[PDB]
Amino acid sequence: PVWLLIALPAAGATILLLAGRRSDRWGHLLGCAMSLAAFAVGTVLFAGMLGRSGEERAVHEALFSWVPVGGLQVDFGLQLDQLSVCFVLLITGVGSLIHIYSIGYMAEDPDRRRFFAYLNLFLAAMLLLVLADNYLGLYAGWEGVGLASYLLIGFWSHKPSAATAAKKAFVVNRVGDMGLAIALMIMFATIGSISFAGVFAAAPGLSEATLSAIGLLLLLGACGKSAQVPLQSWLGDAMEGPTPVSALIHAATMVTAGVYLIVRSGPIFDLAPTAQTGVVIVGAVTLLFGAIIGCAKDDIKKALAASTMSQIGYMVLAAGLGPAGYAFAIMHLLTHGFFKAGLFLGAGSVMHAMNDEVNMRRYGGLRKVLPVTFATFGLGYLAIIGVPPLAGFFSKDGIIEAALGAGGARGVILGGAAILGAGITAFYMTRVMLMTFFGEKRWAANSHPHEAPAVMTWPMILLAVGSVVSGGALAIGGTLSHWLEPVVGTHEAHHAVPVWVVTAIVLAVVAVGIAVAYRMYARQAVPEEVPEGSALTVAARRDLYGDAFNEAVFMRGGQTLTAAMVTVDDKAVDGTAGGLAALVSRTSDALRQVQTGFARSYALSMLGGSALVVAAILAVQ
Amino acid sequence: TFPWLTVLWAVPVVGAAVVILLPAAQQVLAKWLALAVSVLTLAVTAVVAIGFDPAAAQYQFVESHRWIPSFGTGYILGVDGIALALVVLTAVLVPLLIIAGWNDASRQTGLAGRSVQAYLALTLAVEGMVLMSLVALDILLFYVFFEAMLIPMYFLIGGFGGENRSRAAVKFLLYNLFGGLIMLAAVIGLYVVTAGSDAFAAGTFDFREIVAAVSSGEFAVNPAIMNFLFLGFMFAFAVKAPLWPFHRWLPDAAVEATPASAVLMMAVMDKVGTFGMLRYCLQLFPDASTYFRPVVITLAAIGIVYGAVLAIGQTDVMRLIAYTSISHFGFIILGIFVMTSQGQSGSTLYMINHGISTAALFLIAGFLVSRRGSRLIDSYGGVQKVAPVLAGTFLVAGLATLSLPGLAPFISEFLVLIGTFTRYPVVAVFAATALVLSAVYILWTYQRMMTGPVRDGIGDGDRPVRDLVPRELVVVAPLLALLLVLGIYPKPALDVINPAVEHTLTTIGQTDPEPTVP
Ligand SMILES: CCCCCCCCCCC(=O)OC[C@H](COP(=O)(O)O[C@H]1[C@H](O[C@H]2O[C@H](CO)[C@@H](O)[C@H](O)[C@@H]2O)[C@H](O)[C@@H](O)[C@H](O)[C@@H]1O[C@@H]1O[C@H](COC(=O)CCCCCCCCCC)[C@@H](O)[C@H](O)[C@@H]1O)OC(=O)CCCCCCC
Repeated sequence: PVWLLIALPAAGATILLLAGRRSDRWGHLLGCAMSLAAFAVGTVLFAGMLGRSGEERAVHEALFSWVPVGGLQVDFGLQLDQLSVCFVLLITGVGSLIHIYSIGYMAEDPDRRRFFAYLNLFLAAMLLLVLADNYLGLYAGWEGVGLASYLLIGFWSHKPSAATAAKKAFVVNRVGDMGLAIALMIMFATIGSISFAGVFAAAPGLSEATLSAIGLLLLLGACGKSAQVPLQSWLGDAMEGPTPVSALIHAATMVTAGVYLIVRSGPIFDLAPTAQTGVVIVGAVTLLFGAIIGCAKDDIKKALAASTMSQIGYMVLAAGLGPAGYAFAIMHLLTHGFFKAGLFLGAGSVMHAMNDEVNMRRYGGLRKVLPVTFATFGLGYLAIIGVPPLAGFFSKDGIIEAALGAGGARGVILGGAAILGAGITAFYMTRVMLMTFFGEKRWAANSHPHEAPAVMTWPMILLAVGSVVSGGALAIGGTLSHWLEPVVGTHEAHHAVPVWVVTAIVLAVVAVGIAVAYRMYARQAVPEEVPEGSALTVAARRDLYGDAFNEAVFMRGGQTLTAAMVTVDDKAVDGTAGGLAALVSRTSDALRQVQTGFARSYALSMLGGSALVVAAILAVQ
Repeated sequence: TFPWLTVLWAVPVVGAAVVILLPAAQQVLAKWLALAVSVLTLAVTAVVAIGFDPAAAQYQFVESHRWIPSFGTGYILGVDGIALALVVLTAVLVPLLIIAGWNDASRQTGLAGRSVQAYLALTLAVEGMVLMSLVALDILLFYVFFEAMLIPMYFLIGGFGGENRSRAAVKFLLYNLFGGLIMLAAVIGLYVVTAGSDAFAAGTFDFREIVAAVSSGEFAVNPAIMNFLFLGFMFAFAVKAPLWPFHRWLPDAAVEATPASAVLMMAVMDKVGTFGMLRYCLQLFPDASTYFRPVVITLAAIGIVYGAVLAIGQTDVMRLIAYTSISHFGFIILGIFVMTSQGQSGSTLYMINHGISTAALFLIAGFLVSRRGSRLIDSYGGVQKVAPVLAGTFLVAGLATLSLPGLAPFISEFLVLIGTFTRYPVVAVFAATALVLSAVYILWTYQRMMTGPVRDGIGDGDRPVRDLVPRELVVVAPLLALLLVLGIYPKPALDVINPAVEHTLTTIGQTDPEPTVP
């Protein structure tokens, strides 16, 4: 049954958490086994769907009624459709490879069992995300992926940076979660259904305003997950966690969650031209800003984070292209899950060889010291750059072709931004690749490397292969589109300008960026001290000041609100009751003074009791 | 015909009577006997729930006897879906709180050696009186027990607590009793109104008859009198279940009282406020509730955000959890007073989930506070290293109070938020921000405590933070188990609650608004 795909890893994680330290010796084996079982199950189901050609290819379980309250009647259903199967395969394969790599990577660390527990929980969460056929289960998987990202990012709790990064990531993801919750509330209040089937069937009757609101809030949720502006700030800091966590989050499951949300809600976006405009704007902004950030990132992890942000921005732009770019967006998302995952595995190998060195400017010449890891990183590098043999090249060409076909000034601006993103990506990817594999040794202390064990090698080699394979395997003949056609809308091939000229321009800009990078470091050197590029470079090392924008407007303002409300509580709410108490006490003292103890004073009060006489006499009038 | 409901509430009180009457030397036997009485009450609850048919009539296990005809009140019990849910909550919690406060009364002196017995008997009396309130279908009987249960907890706070126990106990009792006395004014006004109307044979307190009369329209009364009586009920239920302005007492008491007693106050007793709001305020005063619905909705949402913010600003663990519970009470009241089937059902399930979640989170924090005798958040750090299981359970509890779907509370908050959107979308968004605020005050707290380098005296010295003991494991495991189960499969509890919510919404002339699309 389809639900097994969700059931397997979660149950695994459950044991990995319920068994405790008693499983420290063998837990990793169970975690990797459960991930591999999920991959096998997904492949089997995909084969079954291939057998059920045409219609009826999509699985749909509808296990049980989940929250049958009033008119909600949300059932805990599942839909492994032609779109969902792609994400299932990507997540399972990349996560299994990352688990296998983490075996060696986390071998020396205690709680390796706990780490694999968290990874299996993450895989379960992402699978539930992509497999739910209604937005309630999608939200469940959404928040589950958020929690898993928190837990894994926070691994190595002794590091305050790890804890802070986990907190920031989860809180930004929670802002995204609030956005998605408002989206669901609108969907229910306007349709009364939360299922994909019902929502997408009622969508045509929805007004442009309701659709715009829903699409905008879903795009906000994606920005949360996929780390688009203004919630893009959390991508960089998360790298304080283990390299495999970054790999899984950025390449396959966590980062791609927003792209998946946009693709699945595609019926909403296509029906919300304003929502599509917002999605495109967010994609362009994220792509450009992340590329500029990567232009300065000196830490391998930080540079990879910027690269992931830029790639996710490209995917968001393509998806906001609507049916035109859904197919290319998903194809690039998968090719990315391959090549960026391989890049992260290679970076982890470099760090493990560099005694946990993070700074790219603190090492080099590794291509002559880590040949297999260097080769895997280089394959993922040729993929992300976009060489014609590379997978990423085909996907990026498709995205840019859709952008160009977008027409008008809007399509031209989008295409130019995408081209500039390609150029900047090439520039900083070149800087990184030269800085580690090429260049002077630049070793620190012992820095005595070695090719990571076979357990690490095999996943990295497979990710490199999937970077060389795929992209072409999904773009040649439009097989990916013909697969997504039944469930993902296809409008037409605009053919505004020949694909040849677009591809030539892409290659030219990639080469121009590569040459700029070479003149920067190939002819020049990799200085140990801060290169000090000044201006944007400075602003670029501070993530375009983006964190400060949060720290200034929100953190400072949030603390202002907190202190203000604390004052209100202690002084207004408590103060009113205290003032009433003080009034009662003062009045009690004043009255008690009336008992002077002189019997003649008491008698005077009693004689003034002629108040009674006068009142009774006046009661006649 | 068996007095299932009567025995349900009688057993805790009789058990308290036996316990307090034990010889001081039988302290261990007293603990065990109190736990046994709690478990017996839970078994009674189990049979009552199993025999209860949510597809059947609104009120079941109805027991009726004449108690005080002169006041028009009779000993009438009957459990509906909502009352059944809260009864199950109280019953499942009370034994766990007992095994949580196992040693809470050890370091007390005096009481002729009965401090342990007094603690346990007070806990049992609170449990039984809360049960009597829940299953009472007589307005005056319910008010009796609702007001009286303040006294056992007033003692439980004052004795068996920190230095400010006297002050916090006084503030708690006075706030709550002032509310209860305002509700007494309202109760007497209701009696006068019923006596003044031809719908009843005489001044009546029978809740079912009054509800039937107000629904049938025969009991037609001036909207002004109804407004004032509704306000009288509302003030007491708001101070009990803390609606934003009136919450002020709860932080101090929850801080000062021992963790088991604080949880008994928040998770169980404060719920009775919202319960009353759901049973009486809406079903006695539908027109007044509707008229005041916007203002109370505003107060509840402001309470949500305000409690979240204050919890963020709290340096004290216990104060933070208390304000978190206040925000959750804002959620519950919002969901109850939106008069939407989604809303009311979600707020009932939210009473359940918040009870369990706050119990777990607050008891875990109480264990942590016991390990090192400081309630200040800054006093901790890197506890996750020394006590991995404590940190794991604390994180799970926080996630629960954080409304994460993998756990129960989300299913309810979601339902409430959804409900609020169909009638007050602005308020719904205003409350939804609490999803972010919860992440803030939960994860920041966990970061400050469990993560980072181990603080001084944390893993060493005379005040180390040792991991959870087996007894704490017994306390904690069932709570997280229920959270998981209700998050994954709320279907049984929702199926029980929905018939009662539908009955209530039919009673007050309200219905879930139709979807925008035709
Ligand atoms: C609709 C509502 C939207 C509102 C969302 C925002 C909510 C809260 C804002 C702040 C926050 O969201 O959270 C930061 C602190 C935690 O402060 P911290 O102390 O935990 O971490 C510090 C760190 O110090 C720790 O970290 C180091 C290293 O580990 C250790 O050496 C130290 O010892 C110590 O441990 C370090 O030293 C300090 O310089 C830093 O301030 C560290 O925080 C920093 O916060 C900044 C802001 O964050 C955010 O994401 C903002 C989220 C905004 C999301 C919306 C974006 C636009 C959306 C448009 C639709 C970032 O630049 C980094 O997040 C960085 O991390 O919360 C608080 O104060 C809350 C106080 C009141 C909040 C009330 C809100 C109403």
